[PDB]
Amino acid sequence: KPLVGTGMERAVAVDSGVTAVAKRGGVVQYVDASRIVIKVNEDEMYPGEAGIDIYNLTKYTRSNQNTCINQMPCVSLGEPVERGDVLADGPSTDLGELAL
Amino acid sequence: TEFLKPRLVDIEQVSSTHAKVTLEPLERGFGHTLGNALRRILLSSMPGCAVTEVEIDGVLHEYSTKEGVQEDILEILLNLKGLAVRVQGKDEVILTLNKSGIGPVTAADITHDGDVEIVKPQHVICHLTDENASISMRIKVQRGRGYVPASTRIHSEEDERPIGRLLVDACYSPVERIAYNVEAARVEQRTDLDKLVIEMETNGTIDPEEAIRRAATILAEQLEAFVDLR
Amino acid sequence: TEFLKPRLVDIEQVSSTHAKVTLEPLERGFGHTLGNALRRILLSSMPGCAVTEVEIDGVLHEYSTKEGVQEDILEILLNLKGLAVRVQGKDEVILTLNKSGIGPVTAADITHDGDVEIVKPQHVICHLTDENASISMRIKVQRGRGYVPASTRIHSEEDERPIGRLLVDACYSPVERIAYNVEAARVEQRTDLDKLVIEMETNGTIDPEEAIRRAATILAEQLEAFV
Amino acid sequence: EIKELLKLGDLPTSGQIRLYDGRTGEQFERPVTVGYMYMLKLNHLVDDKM
Amino acid sequence: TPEEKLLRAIFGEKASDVKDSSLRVPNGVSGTVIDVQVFTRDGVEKDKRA
Amino acid sequence: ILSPANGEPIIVPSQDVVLGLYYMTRDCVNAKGEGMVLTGPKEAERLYR
Repeated sequence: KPLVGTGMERAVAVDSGVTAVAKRGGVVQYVDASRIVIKVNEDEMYPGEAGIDIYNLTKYTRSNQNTCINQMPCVSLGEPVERGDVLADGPSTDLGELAL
Repeated sequence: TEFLKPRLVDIEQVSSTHAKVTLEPLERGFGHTLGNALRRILLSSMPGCAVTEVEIDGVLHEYSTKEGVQEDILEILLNLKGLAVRVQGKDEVILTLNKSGIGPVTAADITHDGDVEIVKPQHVICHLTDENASISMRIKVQRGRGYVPASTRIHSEEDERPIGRLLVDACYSPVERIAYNVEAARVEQRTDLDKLVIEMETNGTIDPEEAIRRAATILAEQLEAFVDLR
Repeated sequence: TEFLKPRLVDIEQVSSTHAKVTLEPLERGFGHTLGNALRRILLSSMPGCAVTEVEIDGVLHEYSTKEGVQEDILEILLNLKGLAVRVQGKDEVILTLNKSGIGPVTAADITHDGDVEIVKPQHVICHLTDENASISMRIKVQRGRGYVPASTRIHSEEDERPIGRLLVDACYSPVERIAYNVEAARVEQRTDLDKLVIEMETNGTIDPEEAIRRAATILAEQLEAFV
Repeated sequence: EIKELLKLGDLPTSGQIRLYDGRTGEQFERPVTVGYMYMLKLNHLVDDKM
Repeated sequence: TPEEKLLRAIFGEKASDVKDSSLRVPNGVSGTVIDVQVFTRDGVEKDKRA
Repeated sequence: ILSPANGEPIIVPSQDVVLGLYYMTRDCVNAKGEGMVLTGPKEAERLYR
């Protein structure tokens, strides 16, 4: 993380589409280095669903400038997650903060 | 006007790592010459032990992932570089790690022999998340001096090592940082004598009574080429 | 614990008072350690003898200009400081000068004790203009260590001096300017090693290579209770 | 505010400290500015230019 | 050339119509092969690795 | 070491070396031991070191 930022590090990491953000809120059920399984909260469910969202992170791939792209998870096993949080920091992100 | 010679007078342990050693007495000039010729050697070359090769089964290279662990295997290699061991009898050992079950994999879970002793058992290596998932690795520890990168070791070998034996960069030196202070010594008649308080900070794989003896053995060996041979 | 040791000495000797030594190869970072542990000992820990207190009859201060002499009373002390003196057995020798007539006073014109030697006797001290304008001075030689100026002596010595005793700056250490460099030298496979070049100029009383041994044995004897 | 924050963690108000030298062991005459700057790397590496 | 024709009659070396034009790593590059993909045309028998 | 445009030198020293030469040749007032007399330049490095 940068020690002296401008508070705009939070908006650029989320909106760039390089992190994995939660659509619905709930409790994290299982964390791997590749996938993240999240159990949806009760009121944020739809009446014909099973209520599990599965995020599949993308491991070591190739960018256009021949650099790395790698998404590591940042949550732990069994902790609550609200809507719009950051579940997986990408290449230059750090707890949802841009960090070059 | 003949001289006065110092002596290793006091050693105290602030913590398991932090130490503070004093030398007394010194003359005027030598209090600031030995205090700088003992920092420039204790930071550069001191023999310690470090992790060199890690071999986790089922995994080919260091740029993949294993099931049921939180980190990538490259993060496990970055965690295994900061491991403070102490090998006494031999000069190279192989340690085994076995773990199965939900929870972290601390450094205390390594089935050690009688000679090696992991001095910081609260270290964190991995994180297991599934019940069926497990991990198993063999870890080679050598003895060295200075900093030896991975490209030098892969360039200076010729036998074919099998696919899977990952290489870790090795930082061998135990001393992290070191400062020294020179205060007025407490001598009753020779008033202007000095004392030298070397303030050492390391990890738990060195002894401050031994580090100054090594760092002065080296200095009395390098000056042996100046005292007789011209 | 292998610790590569140098065997290439190659003493280029420019003059009989000015040598140039080289050492190669050393470990990466062992150049400045030995090159500074020897500089801080030779400059301010080498023992030796020098003129420290002089007394002339006719003057009593640092500015009362004597008469019949060519130079003033301040330029005599700079000539007296650069006096290459060694002793044999004693510690405090009083020396007395006598020269009359018209002519330059040269440092060989002094009655010597049996144990006191003067290295460069062609040294000029003064210059006399008039005929029958003589000179006489009481020169005190002491034995000390390093460099002490005239400020720290008269600042702390509250005791009153015998009036007429001029304080001369002392140079006890028998080495003049020492400087050193560190250049990069190589072995057949390693390349980050380094050589060390020790340049030394000095006055007499000491072979310019022997001062390096005399400082190295002082530093090596200091580490006896650690090995 | 920077001086009101530096006095919280027992640091000099001027921001400059008295650094010692590494090689010779002497200390410099003036105080020297020491702190933290966010340094980046850049894509113009030297392995792709030689 | 005739002297090479003499050399290949002194010894029995007769290199065939085969000729090496393989793929090599460009110089000054270390690394680790982490992925290999093989595409093949229709109607062509695949290898063992493919 | 001379420019062909004009007779001025072209190996004129740049910023860091000229700052060192400017700092080396200055004078304070008290300055820790002024007013003393010296023999040569070789006993002025021994005093500074």
